[PDB]
Formats: sequence, C-alpha cells, structure tokens
Amino acid sequence: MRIDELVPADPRAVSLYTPYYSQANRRRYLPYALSLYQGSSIEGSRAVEGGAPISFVATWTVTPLPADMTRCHLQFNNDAELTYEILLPNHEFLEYLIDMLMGYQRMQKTDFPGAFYRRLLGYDS
Repeated sequence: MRIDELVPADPRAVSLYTPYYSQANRRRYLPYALSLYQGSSIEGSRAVEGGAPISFVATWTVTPLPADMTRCHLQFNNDAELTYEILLPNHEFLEYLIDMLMGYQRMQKTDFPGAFYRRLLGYDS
C-alpha cells in the first residue's frame, strides 16, 4: 500500500507519505489516509456526546514542501462566526487528532483541556 500505486508521486506526496506512524507494527491510520488522499477528503459532523455534533472539514492533498501540513477546519456548534482552522505538520497533526478523538468521544464530554486549547488558540506561552 503506497502512493506509487495511485497518482504519480510528487515530492510533496513523497514527504507526506514518508513518516510511518506506528505503536507496534502496522497502523490503520496510514492506509486510511492514503484512501482519503485519492480525493475522497473528510467532511462531516462528528458527534460529541454531552453536547452536539459539530461540523469538521479536513483535506489531504499535495501541499508544498515548507507547507507540509494537514489543514482541518472545525466550527464550534456549527456556528460560522466561530470557525477554527487548525493545521499542523503531517507527523504532528495525527498526535492532535488522537487527542481530539480521545477528549470528546472517549470521555463523552464537551470540555476541551486547557493545555490542548493553548495549541488550538495559538498562544506561545
């Protein structure tokens, strides 16, 4: 399962697919992202238990080398005046994504951690 079986690998594609994130041997996150990379993209409403489902959009594509970041757009309570644009390097973005899924789905509460909100706000303390 590699990008050379899909579209011709650009240097951008090569660098985004280069990091193999794994906690043991194989990891379902890499091939799931390769499937999205084809142009399916991610857009939907993720259900946060204890509150309400908020729309989120994430797109993976060949972004320039110094800009090798994944961009996610999250609206708070589907309010367009409250839009968060959170983008991070492709090796750093998955760490954010696990914390996001873990905090809202696993704990079943709509309260974000203060240290997690520091990174979302973009406050360099």
